[PDB]
Amino acid sequence: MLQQPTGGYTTLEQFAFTIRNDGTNATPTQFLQLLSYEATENELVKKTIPTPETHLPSARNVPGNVYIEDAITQALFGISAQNVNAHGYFSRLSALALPNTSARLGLDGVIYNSETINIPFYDPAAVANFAATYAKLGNASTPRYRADMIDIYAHVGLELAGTDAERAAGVMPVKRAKFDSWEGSLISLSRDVVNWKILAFLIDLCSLEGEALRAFKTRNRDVFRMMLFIMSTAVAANVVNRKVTKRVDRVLEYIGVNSMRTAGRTATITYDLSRHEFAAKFLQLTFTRWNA
Amino acid sequence: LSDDFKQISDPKGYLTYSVKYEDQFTKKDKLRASEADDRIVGPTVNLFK
Amino acid sequence: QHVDAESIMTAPKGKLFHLQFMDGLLRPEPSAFDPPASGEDMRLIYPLQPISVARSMRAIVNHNEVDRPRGAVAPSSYEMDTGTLSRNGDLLYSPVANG
Amino acid sequence: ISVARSMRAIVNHNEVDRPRGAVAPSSYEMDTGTLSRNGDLLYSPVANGQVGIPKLEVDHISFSNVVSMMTANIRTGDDMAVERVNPDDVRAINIRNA
Amino acid sequence: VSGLLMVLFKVMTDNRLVIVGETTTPMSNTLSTVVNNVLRTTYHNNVGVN
Amino acid sequence: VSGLLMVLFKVMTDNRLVIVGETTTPMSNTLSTVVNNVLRTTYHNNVGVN
Amino acid sequence: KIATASSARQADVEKPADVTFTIENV
Repeated sequence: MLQQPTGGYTTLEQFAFTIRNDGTNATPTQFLQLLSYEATENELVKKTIPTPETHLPSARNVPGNVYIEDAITQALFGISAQNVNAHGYFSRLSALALPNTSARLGLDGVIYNSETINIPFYDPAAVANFAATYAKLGNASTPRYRADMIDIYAHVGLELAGTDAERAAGVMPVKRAKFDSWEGSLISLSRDVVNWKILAFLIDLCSLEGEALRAFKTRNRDVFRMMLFIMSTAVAANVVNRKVTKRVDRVLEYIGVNSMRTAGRTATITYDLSRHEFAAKFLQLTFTRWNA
Repeated sequence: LSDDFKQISDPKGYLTYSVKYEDQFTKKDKLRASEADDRIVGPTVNLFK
Repeated sequence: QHVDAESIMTAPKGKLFHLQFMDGLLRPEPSAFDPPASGEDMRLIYPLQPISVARSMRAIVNHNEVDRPRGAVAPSSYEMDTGTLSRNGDLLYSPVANG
Repeated sequence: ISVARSMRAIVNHNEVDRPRGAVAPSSYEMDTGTLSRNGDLLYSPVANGQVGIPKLEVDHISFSNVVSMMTANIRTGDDMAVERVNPDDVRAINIRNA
Repeated sequence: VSGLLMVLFKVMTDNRLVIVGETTTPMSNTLSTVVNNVLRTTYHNNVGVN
Repeated sequence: VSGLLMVLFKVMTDNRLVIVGETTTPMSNTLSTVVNNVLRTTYHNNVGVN
Repeated sequence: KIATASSARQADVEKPADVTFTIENV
C-alpha cells in the first residue's frame, strides 16, 4: 500500500500527466497556452449542478479483476469506447466504498478482489472516499439518475475557456477555441490524455481536505482543464482547419455547447449517447466535488 | 508383476481449456513464427486465436 | 434454446433448468447507415449470482489496435506460475517476494 | 548522359576493391524520414539541431517514404438510404418565403 | 451431486504413472528469445496449451 | 514535350487512395539483425526494391 | 559459351483494394 503524500498522490512523479505537443512531451498547462478564443454573440450562464443521487449501485460480488481506470479513461477519452455503462465495474467500485472491504485499487488502476501483497495500491481510506462518489457513475444510464447532458457543459466552458472575471461572474460568451496544430492533434491529444492515471487525480480530489485540497485544485487546474478539453472536442458542433501563413490552426466551435453529436468523424473522438450519459454524470460528480 | 499402475505418456489433465470464437474477427497481418517456436507455442496460439 | 415465463413458473422442482446467457462483448459496432430501431430489445431472465466462474479469458481481440475492450478478461497469473516441488514432493507457486 | 543512373558496376574489382567509376546509390534513395507537421514528406534531420528538409523541396529521388493508408476497404457496402415522404396535399405546399 | 462423487471416485482411483513421451531439444537459435527463456532444454512434443 | 504534359496531366489526375494490402509480421528471431533494425513490426508482402 | 546481357525492371502489383468481410477490432 502506497501511503498518500500530504499533497495527494499526484505530487508523486509516478503520476505526472503529460501530453505530446506535435510529438514532444509537455505539461498540459503549456498546451493550454496555445488555445485562443473568438467569442460569439451567445452566452453561457452556469446553472447550479443538481446534487448527485445518494444511491450507490449494489456492491454485488463479480468474477475477475475489474480495470476501473482504463474503463473511465476510455469512456471519457478513448476512440469509440464500448459498453461504458456496463454495471459490473461499478458494482466492484461500490464494493471498494465499503468500510472494511477486502478489495484493493492498485496503481495499475485495476481492482483486485484479493489482498494481493505483490502489487502496490492506494490507501483504502482514500479509495473508499473515491468510490463513495465515483461508483455513482454506475447510474449514468438509469432513467431516474441521468445527469443533464446540456447545461453541465456550461461549467466545462468556464473551467476551460473562462477568464477569471468570467469565472467569478459565472457567465461567459460562447467561445470558439483555436490553436496552431498538427495533423490528428485532437485525436493524439486524447490518446495522451487516455493514458493518464486519472485515478490518482480523482482519489486526491475525494480524499484531500482543507488547505491540501485547495492546493490540489490550484496545482491541478490545468490537468482537469485538459480532460475538459478532450470532452469539449468530443462534443463540439464543428471542428475544422484554418490555413494561415503556412500554419494550420485547428478551430473548435463551440466550447461550452454540447451539440449532442453522436456520429463519428475524423477530427475528434465522438460520444455515442451512452458515452454522453456517462460523461455528463462524470462531470456532475466531478464538478460537484470541484466546487466545494 | 502386479499391474498397480497405468503407465502412459503425454498425460491428460482433470481440467482443460474450452474456447468459443466469433469467427468474423481476424487480424489482417499474418504472424510468422520460426518452425520451432511454432512447434512449441503453436497449439496454444491456435486455441487462443 | 428458449424459456417461456410459463415454463419457468411451472417447471418441477429438482429439475435442472438449462438457461443460456449471451456475452455481447464481441458485437461489432452497427453500420452508420443502418436504419434506426423504433422498438426495444427486452429481457426477463437474470442470474442471481456470478455465472462466469469457469471463465479464464475473454474478448481476445483489440479495441482499436492497442486499447483493451471494456470487460476483457486476462488469464489469472496462477495459470502460468509453474513453481517447484515442495521439500516433500507437493506442488507450489513461486515465492511472492524474496523472503 | 547518365542522369538517370542510380548505380553502376555491381561487381567486385578483386574481391574487396571498388572498380573505378562504380556508382553507389545516393543517400536520399534510402532516407525515408517522416511526415512534416502538416503532412508533407521530409528527409531526416542532417544534424541533431536542424529540421529535416522537405523531400519535394530538393532535386533528389527518395525511394522510400511513409505512405498514409486506410487499414481496409472504405466501401463497406452499407450505402446510405433514406425515407423520402411526400407532401400530403400539393395545394397545401408553402412555395412562399424564400 | 452424483457427478461429483464419480469425479472424486474417478480421481481417487487415478493410478496413471507418467513416462516421458517423444521429446525435442531445440537449439537456442531456432527459438525467439521469449520462448527460449521459458524452454528448459528438452520438452514434450505434445506441449499442451498455456 | 507532349510527353511531359501527359505525364503532368496523368499526375494531376492521379486519384489513387491507398489501402493496406497483405502484410506479414515476422518474429524478430527469424530476421538477421540488420533487417530487424529496418523492419518496423508489420510490412507489405509486396515489398518493393530498395 | 558466349557472354550475354539482360534487363530487368521492377514489376507492378497495384491491385484494386480487396473487399474483406472480416474485421479486426470490436
